[PDB]
Amino acid sequence: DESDSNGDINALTKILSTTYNYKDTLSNSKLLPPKKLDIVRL
Amino acid sequence: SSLSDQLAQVASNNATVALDRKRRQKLHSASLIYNSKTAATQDYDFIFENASKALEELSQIEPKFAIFSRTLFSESSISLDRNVQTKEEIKDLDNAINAYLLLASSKWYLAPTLHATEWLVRRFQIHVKNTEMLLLSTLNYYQTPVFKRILSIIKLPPLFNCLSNFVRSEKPPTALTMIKLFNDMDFLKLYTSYLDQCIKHNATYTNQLLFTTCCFINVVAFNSNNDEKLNQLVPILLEISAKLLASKSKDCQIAAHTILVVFATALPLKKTIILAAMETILSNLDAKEAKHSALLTICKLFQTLKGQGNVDQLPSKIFKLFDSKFDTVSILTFLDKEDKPVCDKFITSYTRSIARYDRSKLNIILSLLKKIRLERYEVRLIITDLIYLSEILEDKSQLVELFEYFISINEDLVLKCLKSLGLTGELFEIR
RNA sequence: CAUUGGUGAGCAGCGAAGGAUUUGGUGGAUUACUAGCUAAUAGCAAUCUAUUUCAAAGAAUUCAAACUUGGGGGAAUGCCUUGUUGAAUAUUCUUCAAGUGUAACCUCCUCUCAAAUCAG
Repeated sequence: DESDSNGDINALTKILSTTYNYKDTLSNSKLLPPKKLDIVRL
Repeated sequence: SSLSDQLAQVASNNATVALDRKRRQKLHSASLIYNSKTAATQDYDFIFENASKALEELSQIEPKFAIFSRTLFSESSISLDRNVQTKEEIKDLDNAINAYLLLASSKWYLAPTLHATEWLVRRFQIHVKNTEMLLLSTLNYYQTPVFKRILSIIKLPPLFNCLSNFVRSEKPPTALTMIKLFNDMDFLKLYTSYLDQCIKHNATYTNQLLFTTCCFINVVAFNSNNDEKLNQLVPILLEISAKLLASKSKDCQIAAHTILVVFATALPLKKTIILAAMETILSNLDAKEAKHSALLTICKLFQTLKGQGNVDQLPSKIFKLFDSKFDTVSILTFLDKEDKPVCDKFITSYTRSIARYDRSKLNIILSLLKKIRLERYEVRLIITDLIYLSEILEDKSQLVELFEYFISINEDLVLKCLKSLGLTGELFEIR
């Protein structure tokens, strides 16, 4: 039965489905996220 | 395994099939109103007559409960016990019971509902035989002592395991137990399977739905640190939000709106996921009462993000969907509100999408840009695209008033980006 | 005063985006690893059923057969054994006695202790 062959209401679901990491870690946002420091002792 | 655990498993297989008569006076004697000494001595017919006596008033309140008189509350539907049926028949019994439960979930403050479902408890052991739907349909009533009675009767599944201390308790189950109940992950997969079931069946009423958002929202409140637990919490909430927006219902729309608001404000998603959120929000923004919430959702949504392309222009489908479901003068009214909430990161992104596809209403942009004190890079980034529409779009008096406003406010900012792009006297040679 | 006691505060000291504890569940080893099932040289493992059945092969203590019982008594009523009596057709069965006969069946033992308490 299940086949793929104005805005559609499947639009959130598909872009969820093509994502596993939903945090934008590919950003290099050049802002600092709060509460969590990526910090390494050297 | 041990023998004793392998045999106490057979208790779970036959917890309702009363074999000794003491098992009957255990299995029949628990019900939703009657005390167990008077609940022990109830004939089946006597309970079914009270069942119809509440069911007729319920069916007269709304006709959708009339069909359970044809099947569940039939006069022929007394003698049949569940365990005598095949599992393929038992599946249809459970289908009827479940569809009745989300139906009566609205009507549960009525003593008609309490007197109707008590027979179903007693005729079909739905405190034990199908207790996941019994609890999920009636989860929001945690303050009401009808539910508190129901807690002392339900064989508790592992999924509802916060209330293992609250069965046969005096004081009602607290609000924090609802969060700790919902703070599990697989419980949330059950609550999707409840709410998605209610969506296609269109049995979604307001009070339980407000309890849904208050629990899901408090889950992301509790997961403000556990960002990896949050990253496995996006699939359960954003699916409920998306499938929520496919409803005709407007309370469900503002429910999914609250979900998206608190989720983006607690965890920064990618920009494209927020574009998906915008498509699903605007693609079902039809009725009036959801528009005031849904505008503030995108106001929060574009503020929740930061990155490369932070205030970039929207796609042409997304922008035309937005300018179909809102006018220009909708946002021209909204920015002149005295609440005036901070949609700062949205306007400077949306004016560019006007400035590339439409370009027809930049007097509207002048009105827009005088309204809000924006961010520093934002005004500069608008002015660069307006330099682009100076160069490639044919120069017009609307843009002349735009840049005259931009010389009235932050002329030197224009001078700096003009030293970046183009020349100063060439911009006087524009118009 | 030793506290060599811990609480309790603390500090030096240790010290990389925690430390310390407690426990549930499951998996892995705890002998040195050649596959599962069946009717098994083979077939199965999606199946052995409308070849599984014919066939062959296949019957001694002429009835050896508690190696097994807490110990004494006895062992009435049973049984066993021969002695002995009748009947039927060389053998069972009726009848009867003798048995420091007897894992049936009756009783006695196989409980009362420098353990403790308690008067003197």
